[PDB]
This record gives sequence, structure tokens and C-alpha cells, in this order.
Amino acid sequence: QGVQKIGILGAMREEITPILELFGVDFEEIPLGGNVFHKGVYHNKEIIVAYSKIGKVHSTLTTTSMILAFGVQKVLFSGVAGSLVKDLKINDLLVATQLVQHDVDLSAFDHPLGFIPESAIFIETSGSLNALAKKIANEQHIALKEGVIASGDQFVHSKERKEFLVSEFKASAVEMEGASVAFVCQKFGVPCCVLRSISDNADEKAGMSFDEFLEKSAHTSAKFLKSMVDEL
Amino acid sequence: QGVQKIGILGAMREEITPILELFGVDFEEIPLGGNVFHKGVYHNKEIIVAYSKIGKVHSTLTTTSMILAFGVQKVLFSGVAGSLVKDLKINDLLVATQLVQHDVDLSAFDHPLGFIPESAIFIETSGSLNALAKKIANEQHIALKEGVIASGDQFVHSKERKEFLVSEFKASAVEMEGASVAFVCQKFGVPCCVLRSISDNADEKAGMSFDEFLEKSAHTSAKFLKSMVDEL
Ligand SMILES: C#CCCCSC[C@H]1CN(Cc2c[nH]c3c(N)ncnc23)C[C@@H]1O
Ligand SMILES: C#CCCCSC[C@H]1CN(Cc2c[nH]c3c(N)ncnc23)C[C@@H]1O
Repeated sequence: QGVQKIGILGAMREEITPILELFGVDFEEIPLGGNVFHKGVYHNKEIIVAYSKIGKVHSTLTTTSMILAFGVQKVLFSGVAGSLVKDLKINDLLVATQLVQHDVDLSAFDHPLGFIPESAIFIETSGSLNALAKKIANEQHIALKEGVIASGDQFVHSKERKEFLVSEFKASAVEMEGASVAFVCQKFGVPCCVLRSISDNADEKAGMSFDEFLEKSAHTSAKFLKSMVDEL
Repeated sequence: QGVQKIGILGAMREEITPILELFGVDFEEIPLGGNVFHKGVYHNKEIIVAYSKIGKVHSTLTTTSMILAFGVQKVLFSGVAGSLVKDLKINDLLVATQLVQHDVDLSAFDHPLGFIPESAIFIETSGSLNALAKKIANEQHIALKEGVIASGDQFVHSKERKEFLVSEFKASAVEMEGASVAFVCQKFGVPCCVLRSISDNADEKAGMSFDEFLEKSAHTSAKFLKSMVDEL
């Protein structure tokens, strides 16, 4: 019965800026493994906030550091994502129920795409945290979608790649970190929730949309993440 | 002036089997984060041996665990790889001077392939360890090549992808973990050496070659890694 330690992660500095602002507490900055961890006290909880830097290796490293070096008991991810489905519009929020590494390819050995031996195609997130997210969204009258998020080390900006992610994985959104964060948490037995707000449609205009909406979408996700932390 | 702690990593169980056999000491098995770490004493050094499981996320996690949980001061990687160049034949040994994540693509933002903001295309390994490898190889009359290794989350088995790795990155060999291991070590300031023995030619017949030569090539790499540890 110590103080609860909660890890809060984004991929980009822009994804954690609104998180730090919204919590409004003093943070100690602690450098480790190329990341800066922002350690603060919020209600009866220790919150450790960081951005990993972009992509799967960065996010895997940072999540592992949060767990081993800072002793976090839960990890909440907040950031932006590309939409793969018509009903997920710019600014909409989605919670990932499962995630996949969409760029993994061991098909030379007849493995399905996404699969690595001693693992699985789909990585689950925390049912209790996802239930909390849904409960809060319903009380606040916020549309919150749930579905599969695909993660890879490419920025997706083509109709062809979008359609593959939908056909192969039944994914709803695409990003570059969720699956790796969720994977690390699964390996250590740490509950994980991945929240994303849509910044673009993962098509030919995605780069321009992303630049336009990163701030607003990052804020939308951050505000929702704070509302979850308020109930922990 | 404690005992030197050396991390020894492979990707697959088959890559560490000969390592454990060759060191010939008693190991304590310690489970953590979905890996099993084999901790032993060899001469005046503590050796921590593990296989990460395949690919970039697995290897990033395991390397981070080795550094944070086991306090390793150096990391030596041993395993097998696909050859991209005519002069690297089955069983030949290569030490990686730089590594790249060949599947990273942020070209939508006009970044070169392999590049992520706040990082670099090429990750360096330890010059002092690579010099040690070359010195030992020369004394033992072992051909040891050096060059760039490309790492990604795909098993490469096509002429077309091989040629891309050579054209884009001037890579000599391909695998799925070196760049991520070397990256983590760079972030923590830990010296890293990546050794690989060729198992296949990364072409249409690579899967069959890999299955045939994994054992022999893994042993070749392991034997050389042991010879390095003998000089540390
Ligand atoms: C800085 C800079 C330019 C490179 C930004 S890469 C895109 C970042 C946003 N994030 C989520 C994302 C939003 N739209 C996406 C898309 N269309 N494809 C992949 N990921 C995303 C992944 C990564 O951290
Ligand atoms: C078990 C099993 C079947 C899947 C094995 S994936 C290949 C493993 C060997 N390793 C190195 C490698 C050897 N030949 C390769 C190739 N042709 N492409 C990518 N990696 C490799 C990467 C990964 O750990």
C-alpha cells in the first residue's frame, strides 16, 4: 500500500506538452536512456510522464525504462493516429482493444503477417482500464470508439497501405508506437491503455493533415487521459 | 572496481545454446519481462546471457532489461545473418561497424529512409570492441569482415529487397535485431559489439538455407564471441 505509480507516455514532445500543462503540478526532470522523465505528485498518485520519440524501438525502450527504473504499476498512452475507417474523423478518440505490429513479415516461413514465434499477432490491452474509459466517455457524452490499432515503423500515406491494414488486421487506426508499448506492458504484467485522437486519414494528404491537427488532437487525447487518471 | 558485468545476447534460443555450452559454467536462470537471463561467473567477470526472441521490439526490450536490471557494462551480440554481398559466404563472420533500421520510412515528411527525428540513420558500435575483434581474428587467422548491417522486422528473401539494402544503405548483411540492440546501448552509453555469421543469402532460397545452417553458423559466431570475452 504505497502511493500508486502511473506511467504516462506519448511518442512526440507535442503529445506530452498538453499532459504536463493539464496536470498543472511541479515535475522533477530525470534523464535516463536518452529520455527525460517528468516525475510529479497528483492526488495520491505519483505520475511519471515522458515522450519516447517516434517509432517502435524508441517506444519499446521508454516503456521498459518506465517499468524497470520508475516502478510504474500502470501505463497510459496518449497521442495521435491516422484513421483507417470512415466513422473515425479528425479529432475523434479511440481506445485500442488490441494492437498489431503491421510491418512484421515472417511469411517466408509460412507465418501470418504480424506474427513472431513466441508471441502473437494481436496484443491485448487492459480490460479494466478500457472499461473505465468507456464509463467516463458515456458519463461525459464523448464519443469514444474502440478497435484494433496497427503500429509500424512507417508513416502511412497511401490508399493501398490503408486498405491492407483493414483487410489483413481489421484495424481502425494506424500509428507507430501503440503495439510496442502494449507489448512491453504485457511482458511485464503491467496494465496498459492506449488512447489516440485522429490527426489525419493516413492517405496521400496525411502529412499536411498531421501538421495541421497534431496540437488539437494531442490535446483532445491528453484531456481524456487526465479524466482517466482522475478516477484511478 | 567491482566485477565486470558483460551482457551476451542472441535473438533465438539456437543462437545462445552454443554460448551456454562453450562457457561451460553454472548459470542461475532468472525470469524477467518474458525473458530468461542466465547469470554466471567466468574468470573475473559476471556474464548475463539471454535470447531476446525475434525482431526489433523483442531485442530492444531485452537489451534495456540487461542494462537496467542486470547492470551490464558491455553488450556483445552473437547470431546469424543473411549475406547481401558476394564475398560474404555461408559461415563467414562479420562485425557490424554501423547499423540501420532498414524498414523505417518517414519519407512523407522528406526524411531519408532509415531516419527518425532525434536519432540518426546509422548507429555506431564500439570502436574499441571492434578493434579487439579484428586483433583476435588476425591472430587466429580467421577471416572477419566488417561492414554495415541492416535490421528490420521482415525476413528478407528476395533479390529486389537485397538490392535495395545495398543501394540505400551500403549494407553487407541483414538481420532483425542488431540495430535495435546497438541503438539501446548507444542511448545508455554502453559499449556494444554485434557479431554475425552468415546463414543464407537473403534470396528466394533463404528460408531453406537458414534452416540448414542456423546451428553451424550460430556456433561459429558463439565461438568467436567467447574468444572476445576471454580478452576482456
Ligand atoms: C516530427 C515529425 C515528422 C514525423 C512524424 S511521424 C508521425 C508520428 C505521429 N504518430 C501517429 C500517426 C498519426 N498519423 C499517422 C499515419 N498516417 N501513419 C503512422 N502514424 C501516424 C506516429 C509518429 O509518432
Ligand atoms: C523460428 C523461426 C523462423 C523465423 C526465423 S526469422 C530469422 C531469424 C534469424 N535472424 C537473422 C537472419 C538470418 N537470415 C536472415 C534474412 N534473410 N533476413 C532477415 N534476418 C535474417 C533474424 C531472426 O532472428
